[PDB]
Amino acid sequence: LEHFVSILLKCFDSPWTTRALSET
Amino acid sequence: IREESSYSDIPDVKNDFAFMLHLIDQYDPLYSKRFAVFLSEVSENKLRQL
Amino acid sequence: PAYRILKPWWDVFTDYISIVMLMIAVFGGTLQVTQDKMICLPCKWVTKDSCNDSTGPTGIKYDLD
Amino acid sequence: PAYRILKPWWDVFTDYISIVMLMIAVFGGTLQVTQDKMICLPCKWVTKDSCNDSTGPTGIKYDLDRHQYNYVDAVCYENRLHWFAKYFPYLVLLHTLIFLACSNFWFKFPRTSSKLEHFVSILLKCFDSPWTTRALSETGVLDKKEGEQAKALFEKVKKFRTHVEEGDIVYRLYMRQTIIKVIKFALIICYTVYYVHNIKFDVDCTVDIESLTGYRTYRCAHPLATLFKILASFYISLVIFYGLICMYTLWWMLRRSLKKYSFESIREESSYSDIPDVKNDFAFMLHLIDQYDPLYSKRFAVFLSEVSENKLRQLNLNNEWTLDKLRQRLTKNAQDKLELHLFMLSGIPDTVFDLVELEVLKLELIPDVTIPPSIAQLTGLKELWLYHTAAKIEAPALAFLRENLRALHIKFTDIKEIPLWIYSLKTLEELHLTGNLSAENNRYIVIDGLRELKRLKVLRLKSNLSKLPQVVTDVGVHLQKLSINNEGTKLIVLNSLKKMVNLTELELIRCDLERIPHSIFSLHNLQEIDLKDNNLKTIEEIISFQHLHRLTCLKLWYNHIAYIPIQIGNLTNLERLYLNRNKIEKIPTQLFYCRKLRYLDLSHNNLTFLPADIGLLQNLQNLAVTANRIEALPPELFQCRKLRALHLGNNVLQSLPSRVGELTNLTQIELRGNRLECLPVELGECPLLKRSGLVVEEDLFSTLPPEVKERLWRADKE
Amino acid sequence: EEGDIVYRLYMRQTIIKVIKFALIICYTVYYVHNIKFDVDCTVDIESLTG
Repeated sequence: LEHFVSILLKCFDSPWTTRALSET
Repeated sequence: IREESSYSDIPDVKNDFAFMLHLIDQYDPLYSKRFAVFLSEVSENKLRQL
Repeated sequence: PAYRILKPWWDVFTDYISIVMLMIAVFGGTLQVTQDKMICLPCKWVTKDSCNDSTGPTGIKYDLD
Repeated sequence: PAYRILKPWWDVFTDYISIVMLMIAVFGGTLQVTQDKMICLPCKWVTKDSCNDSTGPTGIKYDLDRHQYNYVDAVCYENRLHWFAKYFPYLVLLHTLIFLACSNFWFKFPRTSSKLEHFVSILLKCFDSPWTTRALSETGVLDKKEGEQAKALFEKVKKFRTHVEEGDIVYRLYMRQTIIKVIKFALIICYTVYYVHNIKFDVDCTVDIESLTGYRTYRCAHPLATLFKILASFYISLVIFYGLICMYTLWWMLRRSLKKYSFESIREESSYSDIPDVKNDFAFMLHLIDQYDPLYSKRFAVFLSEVSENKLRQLNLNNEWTLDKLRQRLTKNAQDKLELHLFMLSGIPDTVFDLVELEVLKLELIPDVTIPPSIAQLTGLKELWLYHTAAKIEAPALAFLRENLRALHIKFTDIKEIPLWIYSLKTLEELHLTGNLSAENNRYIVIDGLRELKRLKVLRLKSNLSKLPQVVTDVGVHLQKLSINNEGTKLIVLNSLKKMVNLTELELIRCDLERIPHSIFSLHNLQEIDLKDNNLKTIEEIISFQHLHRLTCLKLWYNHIAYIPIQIGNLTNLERLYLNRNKIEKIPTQLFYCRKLRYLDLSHNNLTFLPADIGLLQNLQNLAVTANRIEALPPELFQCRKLRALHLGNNVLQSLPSRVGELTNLTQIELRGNRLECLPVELGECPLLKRSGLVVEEDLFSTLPPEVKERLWRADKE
Repeated sequence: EEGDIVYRLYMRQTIIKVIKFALIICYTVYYVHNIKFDVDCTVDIESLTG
């Protein structure tokens, strides 16, 4: 669980995501 | 999400990693959406190109 | 801290209900401990292991310590 | 963490009042627990189930044991004493708990908690941004990092707005919460006030146990009644105060109608009008933050405006393009002029204007442009091209351009893309307009102001014009070249063209004229004429061109001309004659009185042979007769000693004469597209020819001597 | 520059403290002497004790 949530928060906090979502 | 955002090449999830996603969905779907991007191989290909 | 995300709403309600239950538990417990009384008296006339229930009035004397 | 900002003042009062209520609740509870006494005695003489109330005095003797008093105490306490006096503090405690639950529910409920924490996180990281205080301060040069921070922040705000706009869950729950608090208030006031008077110090109780004691009635006393009475009064007072606060909150919320945030005050004050109003579930938050502190609303509002975003785009654009990168992107064009071509950007980078060598600027499909003063740095600017780009400008840059510009090109859809200031210019030498110059019932209003452009030497118009404008012929005092490409729309000339005495070159292109007008003969300075696409079949009128002594170039391609009139021999000053792509059947010999001709193009006509009189062009240098069916060349062709190029490819030549050896200055020759088997060796006799210049099929080329090919190899690299 | 709220509240606060001070001094000193060790009380219950 702690490993999972660590992955999840660092994915949400990642900078590439907002670009990847903005491209649509 | 794969129909909406047009990242079709993500398989369905198997046991013990789906359940976690259901829970996070019950809390907030947004984290599921933000997490779903990395599963796609198109993401890896595009980042390689970039 | 971070495990807030895991808990769904129903787990939260269960938690607070458990707190309330524990509260009343502790209260009843200490209340029992601090006074633990029962008050008994005898019954002079008996009918089938029960009370017959049969110049001003006067108090009754049982002659007990 | 920092949810203090969310809570309004009334919420604060509710919180602390709840703490006080809980305090008195706990106190009354522990007091009840730690002593729980009532003191009973019997009553000897009874009258109507009550006491008759009828040598020193003496004490009364009841003959009871100490424990029996406790028994009767418990009995009269259980039965006849009233329940409210027993269970007051417990009830109060319960009520306080359920108040607090209603208070903190919408924080602890996750579906809304996520939206709230996400919202406040965005708000605090927006408030802490530096560009916000700059943008508000405005009412230079910036870091690459913070620019990207701001851009990412904008898009975050946008997706967040899109995400919150639909929900409308928080408002509903807060509504339900307030309503619950109010109805519960009313209920507790009701029964509390109804039952409070029942508390009493003294109580008479008749319990009906004779066997155990032998007494009927009892009189009893309850010491704590007074204290609970005052606590209850104090309690209901606090509760009243609480409920009045809640009622005020309710009235405010239902009156104000918060689903739409009006927002008008800041946009009127700070003059940022292009912000829409807000819809449900994102307006409510702003109302709350307004109740806390109006400043955060203003600090947050800036990102909603698109003007702020456009300005930020301009700033990143000025930040990004470095000078060294632009220098390598520049181009030196065909006229040895340094040019830059840009298209489809958000504006003009300010770094452009430090490229001091620039001479031509081109702007294509860029919206809302304003020319900055730094354009005064481009001391060598000569041309500006504005393709579908309206441009504002202020006086300093305007004056610089008035004094330092030679040409202006405009491509436009309609008047809105025409800068009004162009007619206040004074040094312009060329104007080029692409688009319809007219509007309904307003013909040529767009160009009425041309009269102020007193130095224009060339005007070209491609505007689908029905007539020649009066203003053109009015400006014809100094104009030297006028060119109209009408794309087959019929042009009306009507006697105005005769004023243009200074005209030296005229092109009336694709005007469906069908006959050369006679006004042209008064234009005694004409040097060149082009009559593209006028369906010309006979050109006899050229006889009166004999008075145009500098006429050197006549361009009559793609017409239906059947023959060349004989009077061409009187045009002795001709240097260029193009009659290609026509229906010409023969060549008059009189053409060869034009002994100063250099260029003659008769390709794509119906010529079978070349007359011997071609030997008379003593000044001929280049010649194309391409794509006719000429079988062989006359010998007299080689009397033209000055030939340098002969384009004869894609004909049906069967042999190439040896006398090609005599063409000393030949560097380019077409023989391709023939059914030749070999080539004549005498092609090697041409000194200035190179392998790249001998334009022929490779298999035919191979037939030449190896020595020639070696000399061609030497010739190339030398 | 426009507000002038803090001064008003601090003013009202001080005034409330002072008037409340005066009131408590008043009734406290007026009633303090009434506390005593010994008391005589006539309650009028003959029936219960005589």
